[PDB]
Parts: sequence; structure tokens; C-alpha cells
Amino acid sequence: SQIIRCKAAVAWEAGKPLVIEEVEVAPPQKHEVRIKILFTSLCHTDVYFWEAKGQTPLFPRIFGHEAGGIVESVGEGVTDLQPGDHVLPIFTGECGECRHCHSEESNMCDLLRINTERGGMIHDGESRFSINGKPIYHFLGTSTFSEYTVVHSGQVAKINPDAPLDKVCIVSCGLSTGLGATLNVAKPKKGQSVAIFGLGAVGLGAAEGARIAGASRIIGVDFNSKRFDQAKEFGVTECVNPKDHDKPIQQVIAEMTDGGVDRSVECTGSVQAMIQAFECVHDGWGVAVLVGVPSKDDAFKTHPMNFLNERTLKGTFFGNYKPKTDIPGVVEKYMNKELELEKFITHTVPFSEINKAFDYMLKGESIRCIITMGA
Amino acid sequence: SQIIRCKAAVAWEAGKPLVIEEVEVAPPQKHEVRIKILFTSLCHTDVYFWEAKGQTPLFPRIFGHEAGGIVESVGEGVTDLQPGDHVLPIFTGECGECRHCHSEESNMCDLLRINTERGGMIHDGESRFSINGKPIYHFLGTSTFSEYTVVHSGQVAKINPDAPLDKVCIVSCGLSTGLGATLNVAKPKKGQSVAIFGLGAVGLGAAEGARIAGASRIIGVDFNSKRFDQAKEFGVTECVNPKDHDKPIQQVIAEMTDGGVDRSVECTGSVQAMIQAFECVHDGWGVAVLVGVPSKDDAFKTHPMNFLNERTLKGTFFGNYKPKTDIPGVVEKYMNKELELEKFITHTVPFSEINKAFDYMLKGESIRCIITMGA
Ligand SMILES: NC(=O)c1ccc[n+]([C@@H]2O[C@H](COP(=O)([O-])OP(=O)(O)OC[C@H]3O[C@@H](n4cnc5c(N)ncnc54)[C@H](O)[C@@H]3O)[C@@H](O)[C@H]2O)c1
Ligand SMILES: [Zn+2]
Ligand SMILES: [Zn+2]
Ligand SMILES: [Zn+2]
Ligand SMILES: [Zn+2]
Repeated sequence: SQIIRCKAAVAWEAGKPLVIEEVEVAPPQKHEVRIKILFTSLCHTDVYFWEAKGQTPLFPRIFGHEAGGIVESVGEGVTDLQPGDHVLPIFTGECGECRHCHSEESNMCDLLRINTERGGMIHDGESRFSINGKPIYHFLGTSTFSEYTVVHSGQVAKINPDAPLDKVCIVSCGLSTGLGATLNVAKPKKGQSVAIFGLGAVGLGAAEGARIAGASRIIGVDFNSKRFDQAKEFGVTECVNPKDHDKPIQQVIAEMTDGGVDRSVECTGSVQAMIQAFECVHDGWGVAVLVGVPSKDDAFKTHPMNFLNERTLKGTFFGNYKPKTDIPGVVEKYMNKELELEKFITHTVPFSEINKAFDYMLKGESIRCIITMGA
Repeated sequence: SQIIRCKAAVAWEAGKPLVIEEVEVAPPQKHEVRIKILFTSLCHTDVYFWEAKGQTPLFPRIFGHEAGGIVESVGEGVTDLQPGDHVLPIFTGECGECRHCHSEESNMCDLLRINTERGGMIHDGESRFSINGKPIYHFLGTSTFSEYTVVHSGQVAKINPDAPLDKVCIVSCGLSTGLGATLNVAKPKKGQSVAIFGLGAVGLGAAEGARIAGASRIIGVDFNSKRFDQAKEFGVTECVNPKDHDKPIQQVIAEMTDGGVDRSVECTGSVQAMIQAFECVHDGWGVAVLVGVPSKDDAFKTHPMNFLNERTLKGTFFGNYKPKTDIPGVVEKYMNKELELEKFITHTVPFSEINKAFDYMLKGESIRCIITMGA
């Protein structure tokens, strides 16, 4: 393997439109594999770092971590992948030899866990992308906004090759995160009630999951009332717009629910919402799960007696799925009609029109928009 | 059943020496029981409300909520208890028919949960205590600093009659609170490491639980370095005093343990300790437990990524033990030589020297001082 010349959607500057550039993609080194991206979608996390809203801004940069693609070649030492394999890159990985990989509870691999500041590869600290000899930096070790990318093999999930990559690409971030937030972490019992603050693609995976758990009540909570109608299709039974109420939104919920919900799942990334997501669960057994990544440093607060009232609070990342281990299995779940994915997909654009995807999410019009390479 | 005259140590005024008086104990009304008290000990919670540290001063009052005694009579409607049974009054009850009692998760009876303001019985708002026809108020529905007391049956754990009442009386508050915090909420795995903040009766219960639980490293955290020596008997392998460190205490623990403890237990009620207790645990699988009850209203505060890096925060009450159902069981553990309680009892005084117990505890000289009626 040599260096590939391909198209990538490059961000040169914070909060500005992406540019399709001809870039050069270096070959994979030890433990890296080089992937042909076939399909990708946009996740809000891309937008947050694209706006350099919160994080250390780093530009120029190639975003994208929700994708479906094909292994083009593999690096030295790689035994679990080969050219031609159908794969999903995931923003956080699984080495199989750390305590966290070794743990039943955690997916925060000491090696391959999410790192949002890092713009280069693990191996040598260099970027595999460049234009005119200058590095274009990586994202979450995936950088899927390029026709070809290089990803550590540990962050690459081989899946059933008959799976349509243009549906199952959403399984690589948003969908599983919400889903897992519910099934693996909150773990609502049959008949129980669940509150979900945020109804984007993540929130709706969580809803799909609580329904999957047999929750009897799934309360959708969102500031954008226009997200409400579609939400019932994913298992949501009622929606609440905090603006439509004088009461504290957690007080609104506690009253709806003879005291508060059984589980809540936080999907938007607002600390007050987190505060609100925790305080809206029932005492004694309520468990709140935070999953939206916050931009503020605002503290989680509250009178401790809510806890001493035996309410638990768990935080999660990527639905606590182990990437190489579980995710191939989840994809199988769609072939098997447990999971209905087409409905998460509301827009489609060609790679050449990738900027339409930023526009749609920012207008609250899309859940997921699929971007198609080669167009 | 008629009225009883006996000795009681009555508090007429805050922070003042208790005085032994002859009082009258009315018979128990519906769902109540009258208990002959054999042994009682003091507790920091007694001193606080006795000092009128914070709440609403209420005097005259009969304090005491750790005791072992014998059922003398039961009021109409009591079926789970009869005259002669050995019991422990608990500061909080289990009505068995409220929403909390029905749950698997919670021990916070909607009916019988702790109340520090109430001076009379539930049934009728009246006190069963009097001197010359004037009420002496209850404390925590137990008032065990009396030869006889009347207690709602929901607050009485019928226990093993072979149990030495002069040992197992401490199981009804402080001790079980810590113990359960570990074993029921934190649930440290065999071999895991634990940090415990606060080395009072509660901490030492928590420390004891972790030992029982098979923790391999049990780190004690307290500002009074003089509690450190006695903690090793309770399973603590090492202690750290923040006053001996410039560094934030959570940062210190994290380097000592290569990232933070597997489990933590916050036992002081200091909010600053709550933040540290949560932040000193390991990401991915760390679980922090707050059990110390705050005396101030400061909010818990923390950066959200601390959660999303998959830490978990749980608060519990009375160690998540159900008063009527579980406390008898913890007592079996002492019987079966699983629980070593004796090491907690540092003093014994006759009921007549009850004011010494205040002194001993106020000089921080005691863990527990057992008080013996009839002397
Ligand atoms: N933990 C993970 O591994 C993981 C994976 C994917 C996404 N995320 C993060 O999850 C969050 C959601 O992602 P998404 O793609 O589904 O976003 P999205 O923009 O498509 O949806 C966000 C929803 O939350 C709503 N919202 C915004 N502020 C709110 C507030 N104060 N109160 C209530 N609702 C509010 C918005 O209306 C929006 O509909 C993001 O924060 C993302 O960075 C985390
Ligand atoms: Zn994402
Ligand atoms: Zn690992
Ligand atoms: Zn006590
Ligand atoms: Zn009850």
C-alpha cells in the first residue's frame, strides 16, 4: 500500500462551510487499516467541534465518525480484518487486553477510548491526511468525511457483508448510544416509565430502547415541539415542551408520574437538563443516565437527600457497548427486525452536498441525513 | 394495658446535661408497641438535635434511637409482634403497605421515614410521655433514653432472642448505615479497592463492609489523625489526612491507585467531601456513594465528563436496608461471626452516668458507649 489521492470534506475554519478537497491519505501503519467510506452521516458531536463551540478548536480538520465503509488495506499486525470486509468505524475502541476491555461493566478502553483533542494517529502522533504537504487533522480517530480514511483496527467493527451499509452506518454512534443508554445502563423494568430529554437521533434510539425494554411510559422532552409528532413512531407516548409549562420541568414530571419517573436518560447535553433529568426520577429507585456531551462546566447540583432517597445516577458513553464485541451483534439485530432503521433516516444528500447536512441538523429538520460518496 | 412510671433521662434544654426523672408512659395505641429497654448507646445524631445545632429546638425531649429491648405490650392491630419478643427500635420504619415499602429498591417508607421535628405519635399526635401531666416529646419515634418507650410497630425489628441486646443495639442506626452503604449500594467486588471518607461509626461500618466484601485496599479519609490507629481493626489498610497534603484529596487518591478507587463511600456529609468522593473514583467502573447527611445547604457540583467518562453516583439512606425485613438479618451476621461489632463499643456506663456518654462522644473518645438500664 502506497498513498491514496481522494476527496475529503475539509473544515479549514470554525463554524464555516466544509470544502471538498483532493487530499492524500497515507497507508496504514501498524495496527491501522485503511477504509473506503461508502456511507456516512452527521452527528451533533461533529457540529459542536466543527463550530469550535466548546473544545480546543483544531483546524483544518476532517470530521465524521458515523460511517459505513470497506477495508481497502490493513497494516502490519492486523489479523481480524482484511481488504473487502464490510466495517463500521466507531469513535471509541476495544483493545481486548486492558482492564476496561477486560471488564464486564466498562467500555472505556485505556487505549482506544474517545479522545476529542487528538488530531493524529496513535502510532506516531502524525496525521494520515495532507494537502500540499500540510497535515489535515483527524477526528475521534475516524475522520469519515473523506472518501478514504485510516482508523486503528481496534476501532473498526467487522459486520455481516450483506448488511446495507447505507442503513447500518447509524449504528456506529448515535443509534447505539441511545439504545444502550437504555438497555445496558439505565435498564428499565417491564411496565416502568422512562423520561428522555432530547429527541434527536440519540434520544430516539433511547426511546426505541426503552420500548424494547417494555417500558409502559416513555416521556419525550424537548424544546423543539416540532420533533414531537414523529417521536411516537420510536416508542414515545407523550411529549412535553418545558416552555409550555410554568412549573419546574422536573416538577412537571414528578407530578405526571405519582412522584417521578423510574428511569430518565439524558440526551441533549445541557447541564440544567441533566440536573433536570436527575431530579425528575422517583425516589427510592430512580436512575438517571447522562449521555449528551456537555459544553459547560456547570455543576451537577441538588440537595443530596434526593440521593439519600435512594436515587441512583449513572453516566454513560456510547451506550456502554463494547465496539468490536457487541456492535457486530447489534447490526444483526436489524436484519432480525428488532430494530427498524429506515425511520431514523430523514434526509439524504450526496457527498458533494455535505453542507446540506449541517444546515438540516441546525434547522432541527433531520434526525439523520445520509451522505453518499461518489456523488 | 395501663400507664407505666419509670426512669428517664429528660432533656429540658439544649446542650445541657440530661437529668434522670420519673415519667409516665401511656399504653400503646393502634399499631404501636411498648418496649422494655435494656441497653442503649449514644449517637452523633442524638448530640446534634440535643444541641439544637440546627433544626427547631424541641424540648423537653427524650432522645435515643439505638437500643435493644423487649416487647412489653402491643397496641390494637399489631400481629407481627407479641409480649416477650426481643426487638430493636429503628429511627425509620417499614409500613409494608406504602409505595416505598413495596419496591425492591427502596427502604424509605412513605409513612414511617425519619422525622426529626415530630414530638408525638403518628396515631394521634400525642406524646406517650409526661411529667406531672405535661408532655415530654419523642425523638425519632423511638425515645430509648427511657426504661420504657412506645414505638410504632413499623419501626420495630423483631430479632433473634439469643442475641445479646447489649451488643446488637448499635446495629439500628450508625453501624448499619455504613455497612449497607458498602454491601448494598457500592457493592465492591472481591479484590477491589475502596475509599471511605469519615471514620465515625458510619465510616467504620463502611470500612468493615468493604473488608467483609473483600476489598484489597481500603483507604480511610478523616481530618482527625487520631482516628487512624483504631481503623485498622475495622479493616482499613491505610488512612489519609488531607491536612497532611497540599494536593486535592481526590487527586492524591487517584495517583495512589492509578486512576482512582473502584468504589468510594462519603460518610461526613460535607459537600466538599461529596465532590471529592465522587471525583476520586476510577472512570469506566467507579462507583461513589454518598451517605453522610449534610448539615448545610450547599449544592453538589461537578464537571459532567466525570460522569460521561462512565463514573456513577449513588446516594443511600440507612445503608439501603429495609428496617423490619433486613435489620434482623444483619444481626444474624453478627451471630454467625461474620460481623464483629464488639470493636465498636469503646465504653459502657450505667443509665445513671448517661451524661458521661455525651462527654466521651464529645471528646471524640468514643466510637460507641453502651448504656445499661437498672443502674
Ligand atoms: N455519548 C456518546 O457516545 C454520544 C454519541 C452520539 C451523540 N452524543 C451526544 O448526544 C447528544 C445528542 O446528539 P444528537 O445527534 O442526537 O443531537 P440532535 O441535535 O439531533 O438532538 C438534540 C436534541 O436535544 C434538544 N435540546 C437542545 N437543548 C435542549 C434543552 N435545554 N432541553 C431539552 N432539549 C434540548 C434539541 O431540540 C434536539 O432536538 C449530543 O449532545 C451528542 O454530542 C453522544
Ligand atoms: Zn456522535
Ligand atoms: Zn482496552
Ligand atoms: Zn444514630
Ligand atoms: Zn412504607
